[PDB]
Amino acid sequence: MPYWNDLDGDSQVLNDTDDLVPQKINAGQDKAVLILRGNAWSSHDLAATLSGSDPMQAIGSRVAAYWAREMQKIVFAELAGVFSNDDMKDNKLDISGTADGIYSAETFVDASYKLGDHESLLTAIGMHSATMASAVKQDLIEFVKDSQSGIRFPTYMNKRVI
Amino acid sequence: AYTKISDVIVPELFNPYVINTTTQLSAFFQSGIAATDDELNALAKKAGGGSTLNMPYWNDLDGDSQVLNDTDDLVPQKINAGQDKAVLILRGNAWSSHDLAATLSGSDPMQAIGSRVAAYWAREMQKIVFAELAGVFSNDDMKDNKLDISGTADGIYSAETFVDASYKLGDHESLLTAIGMHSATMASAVKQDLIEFVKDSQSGIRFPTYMNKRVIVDDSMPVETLEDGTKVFTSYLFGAGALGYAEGQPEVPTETARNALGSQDILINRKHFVLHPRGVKFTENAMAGTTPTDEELANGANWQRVYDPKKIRIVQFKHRLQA
Amino acid sequence: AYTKISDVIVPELFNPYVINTTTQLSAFFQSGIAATDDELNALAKKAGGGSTLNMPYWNDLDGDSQVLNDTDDLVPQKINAGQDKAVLILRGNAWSSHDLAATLSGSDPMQAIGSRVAAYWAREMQKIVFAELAGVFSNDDMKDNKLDISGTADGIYSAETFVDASYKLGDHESLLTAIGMHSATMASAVKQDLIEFVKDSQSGIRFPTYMNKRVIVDDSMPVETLEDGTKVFTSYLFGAGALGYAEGQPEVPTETARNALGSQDILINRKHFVLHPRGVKFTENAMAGTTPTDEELANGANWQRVYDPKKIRIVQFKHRLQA
Repeated sequence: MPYWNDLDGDSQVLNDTDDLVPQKINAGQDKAVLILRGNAWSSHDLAATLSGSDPMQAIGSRVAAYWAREMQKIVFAELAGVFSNDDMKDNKLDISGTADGIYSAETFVDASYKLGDHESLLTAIGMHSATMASAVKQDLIEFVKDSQSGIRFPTYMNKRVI
Repeated sequence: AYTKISDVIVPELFNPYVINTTTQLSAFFQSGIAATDDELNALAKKAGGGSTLNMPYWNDLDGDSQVLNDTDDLVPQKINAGQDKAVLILRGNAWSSHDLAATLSGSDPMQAIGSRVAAYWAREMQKIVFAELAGVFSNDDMKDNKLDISGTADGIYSAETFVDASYKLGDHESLLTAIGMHSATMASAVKQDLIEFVKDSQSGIRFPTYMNKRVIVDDSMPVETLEDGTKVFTSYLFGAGALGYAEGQPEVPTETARNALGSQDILINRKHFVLHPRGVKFTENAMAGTTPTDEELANGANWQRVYDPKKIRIVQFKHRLQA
Repeated sequence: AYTKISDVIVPELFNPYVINTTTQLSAFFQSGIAATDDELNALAKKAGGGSTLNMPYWNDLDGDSQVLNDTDDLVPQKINAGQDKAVLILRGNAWSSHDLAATLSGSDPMQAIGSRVAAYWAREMQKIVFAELAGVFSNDDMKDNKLDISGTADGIYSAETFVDASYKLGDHESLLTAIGMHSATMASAVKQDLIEFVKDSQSGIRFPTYMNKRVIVDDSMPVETLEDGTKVFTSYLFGAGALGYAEGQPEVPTETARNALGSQDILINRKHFVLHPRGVKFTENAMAGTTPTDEELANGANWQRVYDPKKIRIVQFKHRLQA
């Protein structure tokens, strides 16, 4: 992968009676892997002419939307791979299990600030329906109807929600 | 590889660009100075190199009136004189890269590596001055009028103690502007108070505000620890207008050179600058050197101030973080 | 002092000349192929490198023949499984001079310095080879069926035992091309058999020949000794046709620098290549690095392979010299 950055290990005092030395740069050690998939499906035949229509057309015009749910099907699995079983990522997961805390108004703040200096590097919030129900009972989720015309892209705190 | 403005090293067309972008991008700013007194110029540029000068001042006449009464006479009175100092510091570092990587990512030379190094020093000052206050202004009886703490496990940092600290300058108010803030605090702030997102730049969003102030999110802060997991934070508050600095010039601001027997090529920067609060005077005691000063021993001990009380202007309060 | 296509370093007109002259001069050749796959070019020339990409094997034969008929299917041409890897190596050196003028550097700097380089830098190639090839058979079981001995107290190395080795290539006989050797053997040869200096080109000179083959001679081959003061020789036999190699290039194949306080100037070459048997995959086990490896480590251990028996193609036999 083509990674880049600059900063390292600073700084140093300029004086005679010394030499500076350099400091090494993190290289492109980021690594990924190609994946490939596919499948196929047949028809019947005499069933086609005997049924009063053609299965081949309907199936063939439904092929496109099939691959979406595949793509999602990979991605969810994979992220669920990164964060599991690794103490090396642990700073990015926050477990409220053990039966207290509801997701309102606080633990949300914990999430959005768990990146200490950098805030507002986040935009959209993934959500399950029943949750945002429990939100709209209590929470302030506010409806900005802006795109003309659409209803509606909800928002919590300078974010988007999906 | 390419035109290689730095790798074929055009020293012009480059160094001014880097310095200026370094100035604007980093903030702070402002808050602190832009274009301090030429005093720091005469300290920075050649000729008459450092280390630092000493500049004097005349405090104002003062005293009671006298009973004006005949069959007696008056007696005259006098003026005094006083001292002030600054310091001068030098910095530099290298870069170990292989031109393969540097212009690998870099490619088009102009914006890339320049923008980077700019962003670099931008953080460097933010480290150095913020370290400069650290020990000094906190350790003395001499500033204590500017330090109050709610610490020792009753205090909340909200909505009151903030005010009182902000009035620790009794007569002089509304000269204060920026609030230095470590993250976890302002987390506790958004958790409670009204801290109000204000959009100035049209259209851009936005610098946060508390009360007619500009809060500043800053990564590197002091922090300490006691036993029992209890924590203590600092979070300076000044927005004084200002500190001061002037850039000055070295010789050879940009140098490009390579090594035959191994395979490398490296960069260097090595800039001068002069920065110090005015503010307390600087002295020389029980330190190594010289010059420049240091980092550690450029903080740990031994500063001495004379004005005193007002127009410093900085105040600190160590507070515990909200439950 | 001179035209100095190297000292004022014109990168054109030189490096290609070097590489070509290198290919013509040193041999082998053949034996080993020239111009291997360019996937190796992807190995040296970016991208795709890293640890060494795999080379396919190619021939038309499947089970010839099959019965032309009716009422019977033919069944297709199938590719048996396989996989392999390799190494990729990076070498170079420097050279010294002095300012007291050992010069000249005649009317042809090009061919002079270029060829005088080509000699050396071509010559190390075969040393790297035999060094490496000493590793497969060193002590390993999985090649055992490709080693043979008539040795231990009776063998003459003439006219028969060689025919045994000629069986040892499993499927393919009369694919032999070249014969590894050490001198004392071919001395005994000159005493016995018809080994015949044969002018190849008319008139161009010339390869010593056993039977329509090009014999190769070098002083470094394994020579060990039992008790009873008698000697054992190795003398590999391959003539596979072939091994393979391809180049790629670093950046700056030619560089010129000087020293200041001392009085000197220096040259360097540093080119890379990929060469090995195919043959065995190359794995990292108990082997330092990385990468490339070594001479020693290129000996010690850790070569494991998949074919098995055929298209190797190399055979060794240890035997007593004529007595």
